Amino acid sequence: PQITLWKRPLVTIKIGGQLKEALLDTGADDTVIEEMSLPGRWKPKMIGGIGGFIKVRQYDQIIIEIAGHKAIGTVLVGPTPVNVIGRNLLTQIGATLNF
Amino acid sequence: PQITLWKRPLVTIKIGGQLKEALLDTGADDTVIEEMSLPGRWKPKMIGGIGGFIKVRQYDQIIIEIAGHKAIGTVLVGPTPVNVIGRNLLTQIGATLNF
Ligand SMILES: CC(C)CN(C[C@@H](O)[C@H](Cc1ccccc1)NC(=O)O[C@H]1CCOC1)S(=O)(=O)c1ccc(N)cc1
Repeated sequence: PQITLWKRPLVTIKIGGQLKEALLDTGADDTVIEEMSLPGRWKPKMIGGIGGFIKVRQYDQIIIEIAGHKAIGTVLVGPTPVNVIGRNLLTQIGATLNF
Repeated sequence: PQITLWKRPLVTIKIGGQLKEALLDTGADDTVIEEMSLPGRWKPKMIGGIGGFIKVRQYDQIIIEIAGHKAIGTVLVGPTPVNVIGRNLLTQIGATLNF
């Protein structure tokens, strides 16, 4: 698809069997998902943005279906107010910015 | 151009004759730039990011060149870890996300 930016670029994702809405975010290095459980070992990480830093749990080798495309990579889970799909997974679905 | 997302989508912008670097950020509703004086009057705005809310100075109808493309619109000035070009100006330069 070609997604216009008049509105937030929101897509349906599927992660750990759960359907969620997430923002396609070229400004985010890594994918960050609102608090949930994910299988596997995790390690703590700090990520910073507007308003400062939050501590998240970093899970590797996580599969997410993004708008019907399967991608695999690191998924951070923490007290983010929005689900964001970051560049680490955007690349895997072949997403680009065009102007 | 077409911008892939393997690296941060950082571009040069020009605002009041000064060159700055900024992040093309589809996850950002608004455009926020680090402290600088802009002409004219400003008004208060609160914006929320990953770590909570910050207060910014909102200036309207500001002329800005983004990666060679002219935009005229709202620029928020305040403590951000990186200059971000948000959807309000991404739409003016004709940017779309594609996959
Ligand atoms: C601020 C940029 C540089 C960094 N973030 C991405 C941005 O797209 C961020 C995403 C977001 C949207 C809504 C609520 C909360 C977060 N938008 C954002 O702050 O919108 C503000 C700025 C102007 O308009 C409103 S991030 O969320 O901090 C982040 C950092 C690291 C990782 N790994 C993932 C995400």
